[PDB]
Amino acid sequence: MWDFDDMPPADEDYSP
Amino acid sequence: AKELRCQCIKTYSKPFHPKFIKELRVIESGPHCANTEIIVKLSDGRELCLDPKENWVQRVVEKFLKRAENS
Amino acid sequence: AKELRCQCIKTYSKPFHPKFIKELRVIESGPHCANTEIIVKLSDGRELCLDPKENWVQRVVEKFLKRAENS
Repeated sequence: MWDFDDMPPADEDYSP
Repeated sequence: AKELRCQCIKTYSKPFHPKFIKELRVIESGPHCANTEIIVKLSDGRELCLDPKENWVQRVVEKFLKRAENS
Repeated sequence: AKELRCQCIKTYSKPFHPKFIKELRVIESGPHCANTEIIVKLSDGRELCLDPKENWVQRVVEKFLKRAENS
C-alpha cells in the first residue's frame, strides 16, 4: 500500500 | 479543408507527476494546429494534454525524459 | 502474461532532418519492454523507430523539441 505523494484529472474532456 | 481543431481540445493546469506517465507524445503545429501541444498517456488508462506554458510541465516532462533515458 | 515484444524491434540506420518529423513519440520501459524507445511519425503518415544510442538521433530529435517549442 504505497502512498502517492502528489494530482491527475478531476474533469475529463482531454482525448486527442 | 474546412475546419480542423487542434489535437489538444484543451489543457489541464493541475501540477501532475511523472510517476503516472509511461508514454509521452508531442505534436508540432499541424494542418489542424498552428502551434505546439504536449500530450501524455495517463496510467489510469487514457490520454491527457499539458500546457508547455506552465513551468511544472517543463519539469515533470523533463524528468520523464531523464528517466526514460537513464533506464 | 506470456510473451510481449517491445514496441520497437528495429531502428533506423539512416540520419535525417526533423523537417520530415511532425509528431514525436517516446515510450519508457513497459510490460512489453524493459528499456526505452523513441518512436516518431513522419508527415507522410508513416511511423519508424530511432535508437537513442546514436548521436545523430539525439540531435535531429533535439531540434524537433527546440522547433516545436519555439513555434
